[PDB]
Amino acid sequence: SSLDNIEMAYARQIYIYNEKIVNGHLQPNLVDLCASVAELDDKSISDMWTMVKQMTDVLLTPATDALKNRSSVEVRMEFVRQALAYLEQSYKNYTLVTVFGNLHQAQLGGVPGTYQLVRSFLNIKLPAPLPGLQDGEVEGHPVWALIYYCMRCGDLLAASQVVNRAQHQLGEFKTWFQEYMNSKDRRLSPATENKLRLHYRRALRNNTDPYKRAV
Amino acid sequence: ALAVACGQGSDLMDRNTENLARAAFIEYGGQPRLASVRLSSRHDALALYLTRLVRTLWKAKVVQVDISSTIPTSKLVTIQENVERLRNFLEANKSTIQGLAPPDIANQKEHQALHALQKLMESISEGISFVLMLFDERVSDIYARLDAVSQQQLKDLTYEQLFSQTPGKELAKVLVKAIVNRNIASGANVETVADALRRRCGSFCSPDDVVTFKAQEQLQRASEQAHNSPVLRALLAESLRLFEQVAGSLTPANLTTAVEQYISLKYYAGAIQLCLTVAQQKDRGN
Repeated sequence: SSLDNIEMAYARQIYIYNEKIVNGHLQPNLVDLCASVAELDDKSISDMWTMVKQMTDVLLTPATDALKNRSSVEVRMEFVRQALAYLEQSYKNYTLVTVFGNLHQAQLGGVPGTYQLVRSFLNIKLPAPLPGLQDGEVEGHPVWALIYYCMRCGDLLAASQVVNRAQHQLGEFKTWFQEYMNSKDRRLSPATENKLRLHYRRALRNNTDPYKRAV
Repeated sequence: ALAVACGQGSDLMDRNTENLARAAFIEYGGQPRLASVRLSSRHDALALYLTRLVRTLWKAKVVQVDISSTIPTSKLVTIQENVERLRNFLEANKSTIQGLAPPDIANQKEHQALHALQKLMESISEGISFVLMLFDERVSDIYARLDAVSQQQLKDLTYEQLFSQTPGKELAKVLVKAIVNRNIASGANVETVADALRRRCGSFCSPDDVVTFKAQEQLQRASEQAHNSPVLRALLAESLRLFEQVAGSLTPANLTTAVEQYISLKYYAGAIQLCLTVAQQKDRGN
């Protein structure tokens, strides 16, 4: 036999998918039929199929041409959101294994709230305070670090909670952020979007707080 | 004059007054002489001022056992600030004050006496920083997970002993070695508590201990993440890197605690490699 262990397992899964269509049955999820073998290998492959499923799990127009779906601005927009949701969740798992030694170890004690996780993530990745931070701290951590890694993990709510406890320090950023969390597609209104960009460009193009720049 | 030069009375022109006070401390401080030597009035003045800054501390017990501190923290801060401003004053005038710079037997013992006082000042500041660090944690928690002899030694530890006697230094080295252990259980931040102990109370902390603390950090946090599969092989592998660096300086008590944890995490082959490495670095010449 010329098929390696992995290849053979895939063949069997493709036989099922064929047996289903040959007997007229329900068209099963191919992506699921392939990830079934991935778990038998290292996670290098499992995390791939996870990306494949999430990048292909977009509302499509059945019985429509391939080129048309991929040219439509409608579909092209959802791809960006599905990827961002993968990069955010993927990073969220990196933040767990960074605090706890094993995913299992984190689970038994219970996944903490994205806020407390991020806080327990800042402890490690910045043990000493950087002298260039701005806008003070919040419960022992720089306010901008919390906002960034919360947005990076994809929990805008956890980030907005941080903002609510620093209303006086952050200035007008509150009304701007609260609009970003509300507006869909992660975009602000052109008027308000113009107000903040010009302010940042005005005197904050080079600020000593990198987290502030990023957000 | 020394006190005014250090800003005392200024809680009430002021630069010129402090500069005049400096001039009086230098010009009229006298000099050392053979009578066994008689040190200068400048030396006795420095000893008198320093003593009065710490008179409420010296003979007092550090702690009161629910353990707490004998001296309020706010008082320890002001005392430390006063000691540091005195030190800052001596450094900024190391070239103009007689006896600070190195220089016949009279001026010799004058230099030695002044040097000893300055070493006590930095030791006082380190000692105070250590006590403040201690009570920032949860001492009662640390005090519970402690042996009786060390509880008793801490019970009757005075500030004098902490500042000027080896047992205070040895006990201080035990407490720091214990607080970090506890800090890892809380697990807020290891590398911040590191840089805290590394610099301020240096000469009492050891850089080979913080790297060890960094190793025991990943070890305990590898036991925290123990349920996860792919996160440990980075924690345990990096803990192993940290241990092998301080191999020529690991205590048998730590090396054991490391191997004990490695076995819990089925990290057999790795733990063997650490012990073998610690061996070679204790005896390189074979």
